[PDB]
Amino acid sequence: KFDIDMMVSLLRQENARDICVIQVPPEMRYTDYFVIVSGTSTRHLHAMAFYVVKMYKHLKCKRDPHVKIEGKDTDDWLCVDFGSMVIHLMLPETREIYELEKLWTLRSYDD
Amino acid sequence: AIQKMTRVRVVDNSALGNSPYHRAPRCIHVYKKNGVGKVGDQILLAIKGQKKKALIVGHCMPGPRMTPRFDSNNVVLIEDNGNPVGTRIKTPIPTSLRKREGEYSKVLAIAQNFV
Amino acid sequence: FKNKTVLKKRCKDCYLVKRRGRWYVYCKTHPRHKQRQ
Amino acid sequence: DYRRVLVCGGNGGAGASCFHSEPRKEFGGPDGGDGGNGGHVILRVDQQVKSLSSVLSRYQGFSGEDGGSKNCFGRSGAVLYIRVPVGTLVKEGGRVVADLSCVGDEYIAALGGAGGKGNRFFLANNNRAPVTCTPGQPGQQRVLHLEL
Amino acid sequence: APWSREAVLSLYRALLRQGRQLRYTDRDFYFASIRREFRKNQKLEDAEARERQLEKGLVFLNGKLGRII
Amino acid sequence: TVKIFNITDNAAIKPGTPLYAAHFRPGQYVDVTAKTIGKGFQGVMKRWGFKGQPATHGQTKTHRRPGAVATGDIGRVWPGTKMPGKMGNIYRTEYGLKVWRINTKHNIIYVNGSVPGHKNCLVKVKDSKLPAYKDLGKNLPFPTYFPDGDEEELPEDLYDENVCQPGAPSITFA
Amino acid sequence: RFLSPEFIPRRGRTDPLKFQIERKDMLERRKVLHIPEFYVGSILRVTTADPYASGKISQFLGICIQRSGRGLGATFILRNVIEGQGVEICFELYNPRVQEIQVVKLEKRLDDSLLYLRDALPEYSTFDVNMKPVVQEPNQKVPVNELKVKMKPKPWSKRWERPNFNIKGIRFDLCLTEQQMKEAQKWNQPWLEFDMMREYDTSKIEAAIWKEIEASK
RNA sequence: ACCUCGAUGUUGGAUCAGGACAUCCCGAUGGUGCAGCCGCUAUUAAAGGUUCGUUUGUUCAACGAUUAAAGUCCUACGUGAUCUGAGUUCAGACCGGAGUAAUCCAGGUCGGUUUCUAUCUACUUUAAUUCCUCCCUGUACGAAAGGACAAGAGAAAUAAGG
RNA sequence: UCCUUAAAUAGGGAUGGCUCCACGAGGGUUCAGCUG
Ligand SMILES: [Mg+2]
Ligand SMILES: [Mg+2]
Ligand SMILES: [Mg+2]
Ligand SMILES: [Mg+2]
Ligand SMILES: [Mg+2]
Ligand SMILES: [Mg+2]
Ligand SMILES: [Mg+2]
Ligand SMILES: [Mg+2]
Ligand SMILES: [Mg+2]
Ligand SMILES: [Mg+2]
Ligand SMILES: [Mg+2]
Ligand SMILES: [Mg+2]
Ligand SMILES: [Mg+2]
Ligand SMILES: [Mg+2]
Ligand SMILES: [Mg+2]
Ligand SMILES: [Mg+2]
Ligand SMILES: [Mg+2]
Ligand SMILES: [Zn+2]
Repeated sequence: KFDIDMMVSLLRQENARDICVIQVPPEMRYTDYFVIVSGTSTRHLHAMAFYVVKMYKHLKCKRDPHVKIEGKDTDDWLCVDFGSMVIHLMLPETREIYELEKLWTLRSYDD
Repeated sequence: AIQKMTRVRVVDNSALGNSPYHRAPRCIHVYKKNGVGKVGDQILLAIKGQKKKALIVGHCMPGPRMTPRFDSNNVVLIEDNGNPVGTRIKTPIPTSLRKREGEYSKVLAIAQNFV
Repeated sequence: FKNKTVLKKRCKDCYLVKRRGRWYVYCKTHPRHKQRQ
Repeated sequence: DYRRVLVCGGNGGAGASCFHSEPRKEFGGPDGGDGGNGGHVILRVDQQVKSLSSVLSRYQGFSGEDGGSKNCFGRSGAVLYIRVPVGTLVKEGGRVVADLSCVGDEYIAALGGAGGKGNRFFLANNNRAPVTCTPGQPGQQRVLHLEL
Repeated sequence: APWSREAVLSLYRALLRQGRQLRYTDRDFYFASIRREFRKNQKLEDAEARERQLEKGLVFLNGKLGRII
Repeated sequence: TVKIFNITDNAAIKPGTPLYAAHFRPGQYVDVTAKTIGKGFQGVMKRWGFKGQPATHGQTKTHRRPGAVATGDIGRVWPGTKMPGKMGNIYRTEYGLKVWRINTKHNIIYVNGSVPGHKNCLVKVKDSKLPAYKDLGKNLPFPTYFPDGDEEELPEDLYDENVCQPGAPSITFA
Repeated sequence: RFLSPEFIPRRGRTDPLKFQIERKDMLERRKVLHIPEFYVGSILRVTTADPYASGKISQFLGICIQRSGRGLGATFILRNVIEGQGVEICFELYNPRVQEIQVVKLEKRLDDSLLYLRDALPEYSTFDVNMKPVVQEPNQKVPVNELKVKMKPKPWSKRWERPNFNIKGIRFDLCLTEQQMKEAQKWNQPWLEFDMMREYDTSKIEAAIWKEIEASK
């Protein structure tokens, strides 16, 4: 299967400079897992995103529709939305300026 | 339906959206062959005498059943690459944005509420 | 091909052939020499 | 790693020298449109382009069209963009014009000549039937030394 | 200033405890994030912001609005 | 109404034989031809979607009129020029409509989308002629459906696979 | 006996067999989903499965501002304000992806259409998302809420003061002058309540529909 | 200066367009100073398509934003018995200039009536296109950068018909 | 050359010379609103 375990294994295999996972509660109508990962550079981000996407494509779930790769034109933030999990690849400055962690853990308790 | 010249509300944390100005933000162009913007369509916007792309995230015009109809034409400012200018979206964002063709993951990530 | 009212062989391998009603200069070595009347 | 190329900015179009006449106003006055400005030429950087191997010959900026009748102006020449690798030094014959390093860094290498004026441009209360037809000024033309 | 002097410290202890069993995320980054959150701000607030900060920290601890796995 | 269907000799049926909705099956594609709703003599704006002329800014007695009908050179009007006239009430065919369901009890066919003509109007229904559906007649009752055959009394409702049948547990996109 | 509006057909030349078939499907779906009795003005919480997510439900609470449509396509649009943003959703009753309809507060309003709540003050559309359901006695006429809302400045989505709308739930005296009311009376059309041929008698139709429903039971 | 001076202003715009191909886009090819992408050039192709705004009466033009593209033309510079009258054109008035004056002006400006009930001809119902995303595939190609073909699926949008 | 617009052939500003109080179906430009 293609699950968060496969996600984290692949990301650690390619050695993401930083990984974080959020368990999105069911009552929020987005997804199950919110993965946020930092990278060294835009080239690194593109490489790892392409790698994980190829792994998803080749692994399993033929009936599951294919998956976009969003943020290709931008250099500091890519994102891939899977059926039940969404990965946000970015750089340290983008991550610290968008503070997705506080947003997705403290839904209405931050600025 | 956001056309050219519609006055739109910037539902965003961005300084451009939240700063006072004598002219309300107006749609300058709808990035759609028919110049009619729905949820998920991009539009140029004249803010503070500046041209800025933005994303429609809700409008008064009724849509297909089961989808929300908002009281205002809400828009989110995005960069030319696609990164949202602001870092937070306060008002509810329709969930239908997810499956529409186009990049919306960044906006959904920034969104606080969904409807 | 290049359209010419007068056809001229350029190298040794440029050969004239009348095909589909008009003259052509074909060339295997230098396809740049292809000419059509 | 070194290249010399020739640019040629667009020459402005030439004005027109016509006169208008219509059924109830036989002497309708000067009717010559201005010529269009020549097209600028610009060098721009590309990370994709590695070197000056894919260079070419005289890059001729487009020339503005001539003025027409009915005071129709002439379309200004289109802007021609040349592309070069990142980190290209552009020189004239000794003079250094620009060190183009950043992605998309762009410099005007040859301006286009201002378009000529038609005879209606010279219309005035004093000058009621000008015939003067100023030609389009020429555009800067120069050789460029490119080195990485 | 805060709800109680020991409330914040117990909260930090509980966050670190809950990070002890952290599995999928980067443990070092998680600790760094907690340190930033509790150091860059919790020095010199006013007396009023302390209640909001500790409330949001407690909600984060609870994790019913999304927990770190 | 009597309508003529072109068939191969393989499919000839003795005159007098009844035909039933189950002659079609869900998932099949069908063509429906009928007389469109008759709108009578209609102006050019409604009949052909002409832009008409502005409401104000001086326009005198021309708001919905055809503009120029031709050029001055030909000195006539080309045949087939779009002009005001009777609209609707002509035979039109909708091609490639999916058959979503068949009520065998009442002989109802549920055809995707819209069909020409008004309610309670007779429509001629036939297997779709589109190339994509050229050879989908393998599994359909070839001559026709014969209830008298009684090979298997069909259910009251035949459903296509994707149809969310009423009475099924509420669909969850799990 | 509350016959849900969608069962009663709008008059027309459509064959009754079509309505029989549609009612059969509607009832056979109602056997799965309990569509409670509710009226325009009652607060409802609708739980629906989202296809955008993976088998995850979404809940929307709001005041039913309009009941429209007939047959299987019948809809009800209900309104609310979330973080100060007015949102309306038109829910299809028989959509297979509405998991539940809960009548949080069963009540009738002075009007059969509360579309003017768009122009009313935001307080009259605000409803707590987590409000708990109130209880009505088993044998009790549905309460009629005689609330008359206050409107915001005159530019409105519709000319609510006009007689053809027949709005009774707006405090017009507060926002409109006597001159404005008199002017709006120019569209009175008093004969329209007395033309007897315009009235649609549905007694027999309702009786037949009730027989069908009971037979389905 | 050949027809029309025995009631046809003209330019723009609107409406509706017919046509040419000397093709702007879409299609198929040859060459290339085309590795791939890209362009440049030429052959063939007229079935289809060929944007919205600010200033200006404007055709044009500049500018802004797009587009697959915003093609060059002819059609009484198509089309006012279909429309409009903004420029220009009639009677009013200024500015500037000429003139002794009357008056005048290829100039600048403010204002200024657009009739027609159709006899005849003609006519009044004659197999879509593009783009984007995805698969192929960040595969071919390429040192890299970059980045395909062909084939297929899904989304839209437009056009036509309902 | 500046302001005004995203874009501005428009608009506003850098005896004689000025000063426009009020008025105007005068001629231009504009915010906001309003609207088929
Ligand atoms: Mg500005
Ligand atoms: Mg109109
Ligand atoms: Mg009129
Ligand atoms: Mg309205
Ligand atoms: Mg002679
Ligand atoms: Mg005569
Ligand atoms: Mg040709
Ligand atoms: Mg001519
Ligand atoms: Mg005039
Ligand atoms: Mg005069
Ligand atoms: Mg004059
Ligand atoms: Mg005038
Ligand atoms: Mg006047
Ligand atoms: Mg007329
Ligand atoms: Mg007539
Ligand atoms: Mg204007
Ligand atoms: Mg007076
Ligand atoms: Zn040769």
